[PDB]
Amino acid sequence: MVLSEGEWQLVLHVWAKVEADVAGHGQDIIIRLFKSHPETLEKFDRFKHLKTEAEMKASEDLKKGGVTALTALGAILKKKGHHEAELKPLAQSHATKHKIPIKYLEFISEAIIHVLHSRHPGNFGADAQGAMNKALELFRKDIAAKYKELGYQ
Ligand code: HEM
Repeated sequence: MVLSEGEWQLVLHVWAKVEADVAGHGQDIIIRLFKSHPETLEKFDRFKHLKTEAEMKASEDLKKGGVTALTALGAILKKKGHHEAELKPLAQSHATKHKIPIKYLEFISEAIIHVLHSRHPGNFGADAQGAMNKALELFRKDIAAKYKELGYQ
């Protein structure tokens, strides 16, 4: 699969709004992930004790981790598919150190789409959401191929 430039521009135009406040978007996305799929919280040894959304919102560590994760995703998206170099360390850590199944990358993709749909109707109409889904699908397809090369799943 290959995105068109027009599709990449829809992706980047909503990402530009994420970047007004990546920390707040990261909190919403990670909290949505943990609420929709609580099993995913068990993968975060630093956070797995948190019991409520209030505790999650107050966690400086969770906020910082959301900034780190979304910034890495943003760098991937800005490569517009030419992301081999960026996927290498991310695939290795997520396959081998953190043990994140592809299914959980699907869950976080769903959380990203949900939060962008809620926060950014001006830049996340149907065409823009379709483009973001395509970009995240490409990300997951390429990282899954790397997982397999690395010996995981
Ligand atoms: C868009 C998808 C994702 C991106 C771009 C991303 C990015 C990152 C980055 C950059 C780091 C720090 C460097 C590293 O260890 O690789 C990290 C750490 C981590 N990620 Fe992800 N991640 C994603 C999805 C997930 C998911 C779905 C989970 C679990 C369900 C997860 C679990 C973790 C954990 C446990 C750490 C270590 C956190 C810590 O040290 O406290 N990641 N991630």
